[PDB]
Amino acid sequence: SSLDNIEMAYARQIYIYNEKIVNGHLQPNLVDLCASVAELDDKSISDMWTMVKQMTDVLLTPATDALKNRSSVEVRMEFVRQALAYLEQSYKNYTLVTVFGNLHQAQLGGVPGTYQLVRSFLNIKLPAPLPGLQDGEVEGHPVWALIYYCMRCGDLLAASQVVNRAQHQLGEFKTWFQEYMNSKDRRLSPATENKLRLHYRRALRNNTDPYKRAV
Amino acid sequence: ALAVACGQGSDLMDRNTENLARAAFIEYGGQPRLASVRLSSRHDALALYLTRLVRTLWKAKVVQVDISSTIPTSKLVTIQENVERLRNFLEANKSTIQGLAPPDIANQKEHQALHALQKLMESISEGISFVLMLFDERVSDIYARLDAVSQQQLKDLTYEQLFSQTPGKELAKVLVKAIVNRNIASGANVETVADALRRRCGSFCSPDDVVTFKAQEQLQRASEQAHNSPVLRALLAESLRLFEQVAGSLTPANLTTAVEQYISLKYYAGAIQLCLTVAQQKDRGN
Repeated sequence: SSLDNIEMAYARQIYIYNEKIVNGHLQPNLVDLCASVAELDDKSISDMWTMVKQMTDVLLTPATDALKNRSSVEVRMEFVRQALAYLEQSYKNYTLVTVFGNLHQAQLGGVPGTYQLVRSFLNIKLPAPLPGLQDGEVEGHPVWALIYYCMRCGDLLAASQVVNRAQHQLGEFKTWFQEYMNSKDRRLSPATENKLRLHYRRALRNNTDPYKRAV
Repeated sequence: ALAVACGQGSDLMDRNTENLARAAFIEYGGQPRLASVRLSSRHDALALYLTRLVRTLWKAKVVQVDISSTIPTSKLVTIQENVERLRNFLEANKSTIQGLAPPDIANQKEHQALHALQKLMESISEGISFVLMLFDERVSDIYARLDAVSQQQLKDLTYEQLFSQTPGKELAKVLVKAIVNRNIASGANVETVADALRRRCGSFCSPDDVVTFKAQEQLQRASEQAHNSPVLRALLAESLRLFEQVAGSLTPANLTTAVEQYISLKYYAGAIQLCLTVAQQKDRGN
């Protein structure tokens, strides 16, 4: 036999998918039929199929041409959101294994709230305070670090909670952020979007707080 | 004059007054002489001022056992600030004050006496920083997970002993070695508590201990993440890197605690490699 262990397992899964269509049955999820073998290998492959499923799990127009779906601005927009949701969740798992030694170890004690996780993530990745931070701290951590890694993990709510406890320090950023969390597609209104960009460009193009720049 | 030069009375022109006070401390401080030597009035003045800054501390017990501190923290801060401003004053005038710079037997013992006082000042500041660090944690928690002899030694530890006697230094080295252990259980931040102990109370902390603390950090946090599969092989592998660096300086008590944890995490082959490495670095010449 010329098929390696992995290849053979895939063949069997493709036989099922064929047996289903040959007997007229329900068209099963191919992506699921392939990830079934991935778990038998290292996670290098499992995390791939996870990306494949999430990048292909977009509302499509059945019985429509391939080129048309991929040219439509409608579909092209959802791809960006599905990827961002993968990069955010993927990073969220990196933040767990960074605090706890094993995913299992984190689970038994219970996944903490994205806020407390991020806080327990800042402890490690910045043990000493950087002298260039701005806008003070919040419960022992720089306010901008919390906002960034919360947005990076994809929990805008956890980030907005941080903002609510620093209303006086952050200035007008509150009304701007609260609009970003509300507006869909992660975009602000052109008027308000113009107000903040010009302010940042005005005197904050080079600020000593990198987290502030990023957000 | 020394006190005014250090800003005392200024809680009430002021630069010129402090500069005049400096001039009086230098010009009229006298000099050392053979009578066994008689040190200068400048030396006795420095000893008198320093003593009065710490008179409420010296003979007092550090702690009161629910353990707490004998001296309020706010008082320890002001005392430390006063000691540091005195030190800052001596450094900024190391070239103009007689006896600070190195220089016949009279001026010799004058230099030695002044040097000893300055070493006590930095030791006082380190000692105070250590006590403040201690009570920032949860001492009662640390005090519970402690042996009786060390509880008793801490019970009757005075500030004098902490500042000027080896047992205070040895006990201080035990407490720091214990607080970090506890800090890892809380697990807020290891590398911040590191840089805290590394610099301020240096000469009492050891850089080979913080790297060890960094190793025991990943070890305990590898036991925290123990349920996860792919996160440990980075924690345990990096803990192993940290241990092998301080191999020529690991205590048998730590090396054991490391191997004990490695076995819990089925990290057999790795733990063997650490012990073998610690061996070679204790005896390189074979």
